[PDB]
Amino acid sequence: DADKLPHTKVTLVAPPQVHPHEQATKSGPKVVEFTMTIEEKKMVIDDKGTTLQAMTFNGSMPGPTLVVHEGDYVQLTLVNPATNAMPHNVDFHGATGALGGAKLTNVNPGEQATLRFKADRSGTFVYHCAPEGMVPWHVVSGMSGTLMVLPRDGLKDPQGKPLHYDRAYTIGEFDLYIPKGPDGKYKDYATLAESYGDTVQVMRTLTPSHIVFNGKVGALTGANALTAKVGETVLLIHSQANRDTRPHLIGGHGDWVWETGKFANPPQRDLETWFIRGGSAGAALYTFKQPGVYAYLNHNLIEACELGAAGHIKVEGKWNDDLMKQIKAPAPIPR
Amino acid sequence: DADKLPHTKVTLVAPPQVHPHEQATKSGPKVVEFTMTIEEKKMVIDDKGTTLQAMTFNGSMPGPTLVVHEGDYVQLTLVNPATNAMPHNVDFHGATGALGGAKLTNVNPGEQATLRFKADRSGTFVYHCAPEGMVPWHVVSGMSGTLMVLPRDGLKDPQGKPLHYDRAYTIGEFDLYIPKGPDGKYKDYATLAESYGDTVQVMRTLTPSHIVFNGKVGALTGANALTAKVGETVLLIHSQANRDTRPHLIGGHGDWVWETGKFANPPQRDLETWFIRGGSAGAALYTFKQPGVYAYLNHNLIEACELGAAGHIKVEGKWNDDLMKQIKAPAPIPR
Amino acid sequence: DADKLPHTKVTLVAPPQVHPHEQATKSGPKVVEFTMTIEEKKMVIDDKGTTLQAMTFNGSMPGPTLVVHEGDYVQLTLVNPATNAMPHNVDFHGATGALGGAKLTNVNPGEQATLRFKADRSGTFVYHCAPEGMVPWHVVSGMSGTLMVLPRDGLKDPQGKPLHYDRAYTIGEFDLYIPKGPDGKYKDYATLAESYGDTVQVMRTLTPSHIVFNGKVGALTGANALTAKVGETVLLIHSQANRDTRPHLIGGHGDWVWETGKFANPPQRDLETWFIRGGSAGAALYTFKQPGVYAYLNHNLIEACELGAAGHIKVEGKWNDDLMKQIKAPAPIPR
Ligand SMILES: [Cu+2]
Ligand SMILES: [Cu+2]
Ligand SMILES: [Cu+2]
Ligand SMILES: [Cu+2]
Ligand SMILES: [Cu+2]
Ligand SMILES: [Cu+2]
Ligand SMILES: [Zn+2]
Ligand SMILES: [Zn+2]
Ligand SMILES: [Zn+2]
Ligand SMILES: [Zn+2]
Ligand SMILES: [Zn+2]
Ligand SMILES: [Zn+2]
Ligand SMILES: [Zn+2]
Ligand SMILES: [Zn+2]
Ligand SMILES: [Zn+2]
Ligand SMILES: [Zn+2]
Ligand SMILES: [Zn+2]
Ligand SMILES: [Zn+2]
Repeated sequence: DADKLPHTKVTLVAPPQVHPHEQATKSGPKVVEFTMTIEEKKMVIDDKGTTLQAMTFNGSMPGPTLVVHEGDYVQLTLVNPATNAMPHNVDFHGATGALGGAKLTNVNPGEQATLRFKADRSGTFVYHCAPEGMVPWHVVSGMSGTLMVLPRDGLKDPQGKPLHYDRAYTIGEFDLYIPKGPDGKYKDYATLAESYGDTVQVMRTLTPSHIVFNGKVGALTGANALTAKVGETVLLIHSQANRDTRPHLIGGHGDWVWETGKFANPPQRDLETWFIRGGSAGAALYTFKQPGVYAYLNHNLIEACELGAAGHIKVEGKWNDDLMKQIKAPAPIPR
Repeated sequence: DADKLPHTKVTLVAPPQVHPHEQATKSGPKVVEFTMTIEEKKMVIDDKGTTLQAMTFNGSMPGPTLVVHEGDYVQLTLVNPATNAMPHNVDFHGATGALGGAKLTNVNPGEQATLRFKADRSGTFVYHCAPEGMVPWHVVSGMSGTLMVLPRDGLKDPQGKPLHYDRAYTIGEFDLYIPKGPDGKYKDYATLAESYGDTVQVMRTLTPSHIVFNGKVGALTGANALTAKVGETVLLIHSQANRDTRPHLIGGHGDWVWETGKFANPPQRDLETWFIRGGSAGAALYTFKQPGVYAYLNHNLIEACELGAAGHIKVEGKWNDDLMKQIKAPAPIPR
Repeated sequence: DADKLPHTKVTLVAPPQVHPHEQATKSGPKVVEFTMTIEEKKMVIDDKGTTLQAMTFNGSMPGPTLVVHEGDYVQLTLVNPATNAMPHNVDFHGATGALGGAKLTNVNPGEQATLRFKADRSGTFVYHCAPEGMVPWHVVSGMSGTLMVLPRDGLKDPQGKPLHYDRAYTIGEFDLYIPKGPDGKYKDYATLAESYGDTVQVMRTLTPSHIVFNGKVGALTGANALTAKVGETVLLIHSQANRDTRPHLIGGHGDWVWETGKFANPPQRDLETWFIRGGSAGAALYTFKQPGVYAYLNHNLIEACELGAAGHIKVEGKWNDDLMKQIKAPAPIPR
């Protein structure tokens, strides 16, 4: 009975970071309390000034990652401020019943509600908005994120030996469907409501206009590139609430990967490219062995390089000539 | 030698049901005898009166599920009545040789034939029509179903412990390619033959017009919704003979899933969303813990909600507040 | 330290064959030396005279398969002759650092370079060209192949028992994006450079014009069909550097399959259809039990039968009536 347990309150942080948390823990079950506030807003999604009439949990695409341990209870307060135009809700794939919670969290502008569910299954799980009659529209306009339910004794390899990460990043991949006018330029809308009909027509073609990580082309590059060091193990959580994607780390590997994202299954090792099913989140570990700027991307290279699904990881430390060496630099073909 | 064994005759039932059968069995191998009759017919596939010039095994999309045990022999009589216009055949992925049987079962209108093969591999396997030169056309017009070959001692979990289901349902997902005229409305054809050329042109775009479960938008909803009870374990067999799909149960999980559909491999647990490769059938178990109406759908939500790939499961029993509770119903944001 | 070890030199062969090599080996680590030469050339890709302005390693699509053992070092000399127009490089997914080697192998026409890396992970891995700013273009015009890193003691099943193949074939699948003119016919270009802009526009639609095995429609059919005998085990290596595919052997199975292509993971058994993620190579074993001509194909049957992704395997030996028998040949439905 959950009414007996202690409560904790967690303060969420914005992607790509994930809020501090323990992996293996001595602590017993708790009710973990979270709050998120919906923000509808217009966002610029590319380097030519294209806009999206977006919908977000807590102002970001994706929404923040919530982290609990298996056996915990998640207690979410969801707030839809009066500054918004649309009703919203939440479906947690990690939850059991009532369409993931959607049936109990229908909130019109100016309202709020509070849901509890048992996080009884370990893994990374998508959450998303699911208003009746307009589910795909809210999802593809940005209303999704990840719940990570860690096993109480931390992650394990196929032989039951312990695994860990020194640092975690969360990547949400968003297939966008931005309409164009008769002139061939993307339309800019005044309100969310006025984008709907043209957007549905684009959706039905199944061809995204843009595919972005974390809300925009180049979100995870330059000053916003991800960071690590030789010797550090990173966990890359990758969510795609609507469409398949195939994550790859260029110059690296997936050392241990749960592509279906469920920690009670053995992970696979040495992956070049893994597969996130639309409607799921997965997770990969990698320990950096070389310094440099890596790219992390969807390995449909058109989706990555033309449509936007790629970021950078900047890695510090010493080059290792045993792993890789330039034996002869580019030079003329001998006469 | 198969000529020594006893024979049985099975009476098929229409999807979503599956014919009665045992899981683990004391009985030894048999020759299991089936018969199916091809019906070409025009079908209405959506709520605005769109028609498909369809082709079916036994009058349904999908065709009926055939269930045997590993080591059995499947003996199929395939009948193509003179009321049909086209030649047809059958390729069983569960079989070995002669292109799955297609080379031995070429039947013109007014003909019939009988094939035997050993069901020597456990799993769910697609069967489909495969006439030389027009294979994709017969498949996407509806000529596919599932053979389920159960291990002789029933299903097992990764540690070799027994698994079972209390009730089985079969779902065939069909990507349809219905042409449109110059006015933008879908074409209605007088005969099967006259649909061919326009349909090929749509196929080559790789963009379905509709994606449906069991032959039509909403086939598995309302009076035709699937049913279960809290405490009951259901097996969901999902076939897709031509295109990938990503099954999800909203408010539930895949407790044990063979996404590649082959029972001698360990299943994965706790899945939110699984993946059926085009050209395969997979199978998932789930034990219901909450009552309510669930949706089972392809989690490309555009394919589900716009194009038709979704059904309902109505579940009876008692709500469980430990799994999920509404702590505060939707109410105004406190002043 | 790699500078201590003996060197070997391997002579590559053209696909679908793979250069002679041992599976399990008594021999210790070596530096294995390879060389490949880039050839840009116009190729005819279908039976109506459509051309592609192609780019290749060693004149073939795919490039040749390189085979080493885990612990070896791969030493590649990459040559870009002055007869070519574009700069090129190589990214080995099997390697660690410097974007797979791409940063160290930038070679303009008339230049060459030599790279070394440790093949420290077992599996089949894609390699491809990756020039900065035009990565998808070089890949989809044909610049990819497979590195196979065999475990030092050969392949193993899930229980650690030995597996082997008697013969290996390499299949590269290429999604092509050939532009059309206002008349609806495919464009024929005079140079590689002049194809670029129109090709990018087609790429962005995500809809290939053709999908071919080994550079053309029907490459692996007729005189070029693959061959085997009843009793022989074949390994089918399948690479797709940009787009997903779903290999199937019609009339056969995947007996043992590493669909993610990494040999330190247990393989799955009895597959009808497996899944190669874009950006990866996978590998399947099958032991032939029936003679005949088999088709090996991408089981999106539109992609196979309309767009070109299918080949043939011609198999010699004796029919087995226990596996499959025609009980009654096609005959009139009894009066
Ligand atoms: Cu919403
Ligand atoms: Cu969902
Ligand atoms: Cu047919
Ligand atoms: Cu098939
Ligand atoms: Cu190149
Ligand atoms: Cu790559
Ligand atoms: Zn309490
Ligand atoms: Zn560490
Ligand atoms: Zn890129
Ligand atoms: Zn970049
Ligand atoms: Zn008999
Ligand atoms: Zn039961
Ligand atoms: Zn829906
Ligand atoms: Zn519904
Ligand atoms: Zn040396
Ligand atoms: Zn052998
Ligand atoms: Zn074909
Ligand atoms: Zn053929």
